[PDB]
Amino acid sequence: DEEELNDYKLRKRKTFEDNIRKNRTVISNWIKYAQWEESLKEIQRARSIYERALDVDYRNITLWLKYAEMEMKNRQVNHARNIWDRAITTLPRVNQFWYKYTYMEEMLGNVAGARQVFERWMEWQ
Amino acid sequence: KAKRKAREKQLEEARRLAALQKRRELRAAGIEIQKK
Amino acid sequence: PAVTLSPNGKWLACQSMDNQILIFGAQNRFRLNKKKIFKGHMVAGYACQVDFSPDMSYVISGDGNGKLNIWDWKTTKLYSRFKAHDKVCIGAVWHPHETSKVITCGWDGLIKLWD
Repeated sequence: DEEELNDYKLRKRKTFEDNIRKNRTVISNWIKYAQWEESLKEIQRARSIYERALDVDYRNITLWLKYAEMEMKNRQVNHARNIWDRAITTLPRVNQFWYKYTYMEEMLGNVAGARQVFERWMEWQ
Repeated sequence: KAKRKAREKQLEEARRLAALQKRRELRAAGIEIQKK
Repeated sequence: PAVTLSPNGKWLACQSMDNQILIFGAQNRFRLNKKKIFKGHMVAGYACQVDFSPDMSYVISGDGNGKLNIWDWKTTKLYSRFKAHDKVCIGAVWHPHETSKVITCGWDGLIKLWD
């Protein structure tokens, strides 16, 4: 695992970088880069990746989604909650954001928090 | 165009292969020379 | 790279950079004994100093891969292959007056005796 693996990483990384260099619009390359990272388990890398992608297009429901999906599958539950509240702050009229926020809060048990986030939510009727 | 670039999709990997197999055996032989 | 005379004075055992060691009759007509061809090292690019113990039964050999090889120079095969150095294991010298002593120098900057 010294350098054959490491150079395979170097290659795939340089590729994804060049594809997003060409477009840096449509996001499938951003995602696939990031999920490749998460599968190699470097969530710091993958984190910066999702922040940059979110910069170029902060109106992407799937981007927000799979960002937080990474955070939840890796249970940085605090990090995940920060993600969810930022989401529902910037794209409130998207509903599945609110939903997944609650559902995760519920299997977390903090139903006081779930109540107050539903109060938030209903402020938008 | 399309299908040509499919041909070097592998024969490129042989190059890093023939770079790998030489150099792993090379540098393990007792010489840590870097390309540059 | 390296050539060492067997303490019997009968053979010049030269580590050939073809990753193996070749024995020749140093007393007879420049004969290459292919029945004495030590196999298994990687010497291309390295000068592995290989030696012979005093009883002509054992040969010691270095590899740049950290490998101290202890061969039975008659059976042409190694009986041991272990970690000698981290860098290029240059000098693997068998002691002629000690039984177990294999002293190694190398590009590693640490100078070992093994017994």
